[PDB]
Amino acid sequence: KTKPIWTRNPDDITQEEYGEFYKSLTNDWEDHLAVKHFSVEGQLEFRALLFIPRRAPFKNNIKLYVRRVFIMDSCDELIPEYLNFIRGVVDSEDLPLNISREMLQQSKILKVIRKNIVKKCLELFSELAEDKENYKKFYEAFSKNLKLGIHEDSTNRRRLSELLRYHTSQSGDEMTSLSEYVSRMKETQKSIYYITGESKEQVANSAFVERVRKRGFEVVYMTEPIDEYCVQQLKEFDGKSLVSVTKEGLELAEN
Repeated sequence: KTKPIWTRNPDDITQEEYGEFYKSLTNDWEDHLAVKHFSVEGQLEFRALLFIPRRAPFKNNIKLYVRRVFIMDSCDELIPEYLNFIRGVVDSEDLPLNISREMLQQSKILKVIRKNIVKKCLELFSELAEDKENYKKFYEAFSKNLKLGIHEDSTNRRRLSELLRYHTSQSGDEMTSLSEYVSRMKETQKSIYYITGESKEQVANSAFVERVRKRGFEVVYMTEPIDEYCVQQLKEFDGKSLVSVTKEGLELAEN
């Protein structure tokens, strides 16, 4: 207590102490969905305590500390926009206070901080995915954000695409991954078929889904507004092109 929670060793911090700090950090009434606490050491030293909330609030999201002194809530350079739902604190032992007339140095340090935060967020999302029930709660609130991230983050494009989940003609009430779709693909199958621009009612009423389903191809059901934007940026998954079932120039032959 005398020492700030983010400086303590994760192993002897309880979930409830995390939750309480999360609740004062963010002013909400529910504890966090999930938490990731880490340090980077060696030639640069900082600690970061990061939280995924349970809701989409639906910008001023990571508090920056230098040597345990709060500086600002609006250090933009710390995290990409698609992860603006992440709440937390970062405490850097190396940044200035700040009028040491050195600015190249800050940018570089803030770059390394940012890459680590991104790395660690994706790490958490992957571990969340090992646990279906809570991954469902995360995905339901922030799936849109992973999708915006395919545009914004070239480097992590592939991993964000693995975290995506969809209803399909095969999966029924449960969701499935693009990687799961790929394993169910026919030997000769070349493309990942989907339909966007349609609510649950409109997709199930579509003749275009039926024409493709008829031939035995799995069809991905993308029924969120952002889905057309997402597929337009992803283009492919594991070398397999994404193809709209509503395209007139569709060719379905196995021959």
